[PDB]
Amino acid sequence: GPSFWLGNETLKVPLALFALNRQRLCERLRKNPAVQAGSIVVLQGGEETQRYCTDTGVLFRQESFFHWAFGVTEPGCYGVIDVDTGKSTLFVPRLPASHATWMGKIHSKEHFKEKYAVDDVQYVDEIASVLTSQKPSVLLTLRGVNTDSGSVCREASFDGISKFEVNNTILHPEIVECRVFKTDMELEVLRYTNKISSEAHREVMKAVKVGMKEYELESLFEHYCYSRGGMRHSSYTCICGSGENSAVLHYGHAGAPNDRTIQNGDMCLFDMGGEYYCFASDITCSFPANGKFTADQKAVYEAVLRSSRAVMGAMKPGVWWPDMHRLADRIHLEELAHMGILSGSVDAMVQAHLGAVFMPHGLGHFLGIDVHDVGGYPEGVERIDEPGLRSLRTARHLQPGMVLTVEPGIYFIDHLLDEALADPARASFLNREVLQRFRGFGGVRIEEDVVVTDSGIELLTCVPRTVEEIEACMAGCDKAFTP
Amino acid sequence: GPSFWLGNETLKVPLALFALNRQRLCERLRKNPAVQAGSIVVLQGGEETQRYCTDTGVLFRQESFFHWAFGVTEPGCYGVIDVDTGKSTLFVPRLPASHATWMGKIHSKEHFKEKYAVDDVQYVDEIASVLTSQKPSVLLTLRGVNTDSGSVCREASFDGISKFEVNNTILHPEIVECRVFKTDMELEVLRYTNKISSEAHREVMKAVKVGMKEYELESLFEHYCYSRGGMRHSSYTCICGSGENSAVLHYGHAGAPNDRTIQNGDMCLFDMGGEYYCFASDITCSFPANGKFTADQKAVYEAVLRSSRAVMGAMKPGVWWPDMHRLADRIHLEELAHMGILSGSVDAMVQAHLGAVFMPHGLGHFLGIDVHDVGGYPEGVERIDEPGLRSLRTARHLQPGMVLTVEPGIYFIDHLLDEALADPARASFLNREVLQRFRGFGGVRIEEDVVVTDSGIELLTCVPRTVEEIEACMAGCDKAF
Ligand SMILES: [Mn+2]
Ligand SMILES: [Mn+2]
Ligand SMILES: [Mn+2]
Ligand SMILES: [Mn+2]
Ligand SMILES: [O-]
Ligand SMILES: [O-]
Repeated sequence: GPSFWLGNETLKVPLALFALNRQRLCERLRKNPAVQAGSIVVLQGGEETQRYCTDTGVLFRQESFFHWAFGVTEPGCYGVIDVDTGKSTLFVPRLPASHATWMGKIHSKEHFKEKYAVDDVQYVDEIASVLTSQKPSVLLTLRGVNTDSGSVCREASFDGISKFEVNNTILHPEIVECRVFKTDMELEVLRYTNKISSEAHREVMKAVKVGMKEYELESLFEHYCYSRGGMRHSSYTCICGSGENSAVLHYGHAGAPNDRTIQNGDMCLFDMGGEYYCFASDITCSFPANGKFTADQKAVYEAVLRSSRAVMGAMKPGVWWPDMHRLADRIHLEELAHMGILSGSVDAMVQAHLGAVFMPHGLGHFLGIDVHDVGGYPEGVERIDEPGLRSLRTARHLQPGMVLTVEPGIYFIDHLLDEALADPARASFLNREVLQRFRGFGGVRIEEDVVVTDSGIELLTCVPRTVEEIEACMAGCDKAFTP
Repeated sequence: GPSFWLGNETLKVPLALFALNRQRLCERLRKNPAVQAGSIVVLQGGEETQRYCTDTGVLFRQESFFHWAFGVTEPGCYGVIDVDTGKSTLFVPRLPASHATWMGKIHSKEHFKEKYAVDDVQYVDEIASVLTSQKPSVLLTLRGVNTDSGSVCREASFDGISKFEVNNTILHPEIVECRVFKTDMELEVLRYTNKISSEAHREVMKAVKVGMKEYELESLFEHYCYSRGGMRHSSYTCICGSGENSAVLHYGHAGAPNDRTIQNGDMCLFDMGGEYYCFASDITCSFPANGKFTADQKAVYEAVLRSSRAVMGAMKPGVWWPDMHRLADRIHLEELAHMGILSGSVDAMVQAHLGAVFMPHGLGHFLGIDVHDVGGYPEGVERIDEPGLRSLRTARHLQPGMVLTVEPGIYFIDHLLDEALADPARASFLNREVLQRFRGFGGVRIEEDVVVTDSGIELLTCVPRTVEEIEACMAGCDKAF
């Protein structure tokens, strides 16, 4: 069958991937006792947009549920799936013949049918007539709450939909649950996004020089990903934090736009991940700007390496994700004490939630078509109201097919350190004579993407991770070199 | 005073640029007989957005009118200007101290006052209180129709605005008219965007190899512009059309995403322009993929080079832009006749609008903070309902300080050719046996950015243009042009 492909060394993605997703969704809905015979799933794709009131077009990137089901790259479409038969119909815009003046060949409906390997293609303005003739019982539309943004998913609507019975509650938890569990075909794409983003991270580590602006490395990363990987988009805005900016967790946005000059002795924390055909990657590499870890940098870095590897070694089906977050906290506290930054009982430190001073964010999150992927908090799974844990994007138990980031870090964040020093319950654990040395250190984060297997994990990411590996990479060693 | 800068070799842009724009706006409003004493201009900045229902952030780019007036890069702001005094107040979000963890330093109001060189800074949650204390007659807000998109400008709103008298008709035509005329400080930025984008086009011409994907050159272009120019955004989505795609005017978008392999013998038409601090550039270069023009390619290319230069040379204050569009049409028809694609009287061809078969788009447009900049069709300036001319984005007469693209092209577009061949009034001019050779040729566009001066134009773009320059550039020969 047909494949999406951007040529050269880029990945061929079979359109069968999306057919399988549609099949799996139907299979799930068929098992759902509340789904009526003759129901049809109705999804509305994204539409073209412009900047504010201008005619400056914004590059169109498909809505994630619609992409998951159909893989369609064009704006202005709808898509329906008959639950009982699995039959798929794509609705595409009707462009007047005169648009050929501007657009070139206007593609036929047969073109799209062949391209996307759907059962039928119709024009969008005919959706009411086509659905009327199929005599559906119920239209199942998409409405629900994203638990990371708090936004409500956009439910499909078309002129005449009021003539139909519409249910907008059943679909969302079901299609979310399908997205949580990745197919073999989806895993091939996520291996690829990790391959290209890993290569790009290595190129960035090889190219970094003291004196460069952070954004020069953002640019280089995105150029590698697009020119060598066919990744027109990033999965999220690149975070290129140097020096103290490596302690700024959302760094790189318009208000702090990767515009610092990298200095000798800085740590760099670069969190970047290309997107291929709407599939994410999310990788963070931490390393010394000048290519040589100081003793203090080695100690902080290796503490995060220890927690990274301990969590990866413990992950398997049945593990409760919050227990992994707490494992990373404990290890960080142990290692910060072995460094002289902290003193006292680590058991007592954990009871005081001291780990959250150094890692205020969650250990990791589902990843898929969105970088913060759907389904972390389905009904009945509760957020934990404790420092650090409250920032976790899922409190689920791990199961085969889930894809997660594993991203412990340690940061030296003044207002959190100062709060701790002001708090009699935490202040005694902090040794200021050593801690003072780490004010302005920034932070270290080591972020891997992994798949939960039947018995453990598969690591998707492939970047240098030991101090020796990183120093070798920055010294321009071939990848096929083993410190 | 302070300046915007991304370090290295990037341009320092004085915040005084925006202060001058505010002054100029007030001066126009003060002359407007409908403007009441004690009016306050109220603009609302852009807000942070995410992809659909996700928490995936979209990189924030400021709304163009707000940028023009204030130069502010942060989301969630408002800005007001007292018309009678010119006093400026920026309203910034009040962030809880707890935010220092994620988005970085919680800058004070004083930090922003110094950064933007405004007269006062307040928090957004205080805007109604602050404006109430100023006892305005009326709030002047932004509402109007963009004549390229057809969209209505988003008028400012805030909690409590209903307690004020608001006028949403006066401002838009006045701030649009200010934007049409670029200040010397604005021109320095547009010289820079054209410098960097010109350099990036040159690197692309040096790098193109048969067998590459179109998007490889888009990537290189944007990488040059960001890493060397500090241009995080492009002014519009890059058009990297090769072969028959160079005849596709709307190419490079999501539905046709620069995904063709460049083949030996193809023409390339690359329309790309970096954006710096929300100021545009818009440049198109056309050239053979393999670095050597064939005779047919040379003939089509030099025809557009001739119209490009004829239009630039004729532009001066008082020239009617539609006349420049028809000048290019006439030159194209002359050259296509010399080539043998056409036969007969060029006067009769013009009368039959045959030029629009080969150039269906407008000759060029205003450029500024938006690539298709505002103010092409103010009240009293009408669109001309003829082929080609109806696509013009302005029918104004030129005046010093206007910035325009000059972008004639010749394309071989099957829909338009077939229509012409069915029409006895146009078919007689077309030599089918010669035209057949050019089916699938693609197209050529040469796009320069220029400023109207007191006596002529200033050319901002600096890329290789003659056949000799282009071939030398692509062969990897040393030096400029
Ligand atoms: Mn990340
Ligand atoms: Mn992450
Ligand atoms: Mn252009
Ligand atoms: Mn243009
Ligand atoms: O992350
Ligand atoms: O253009």
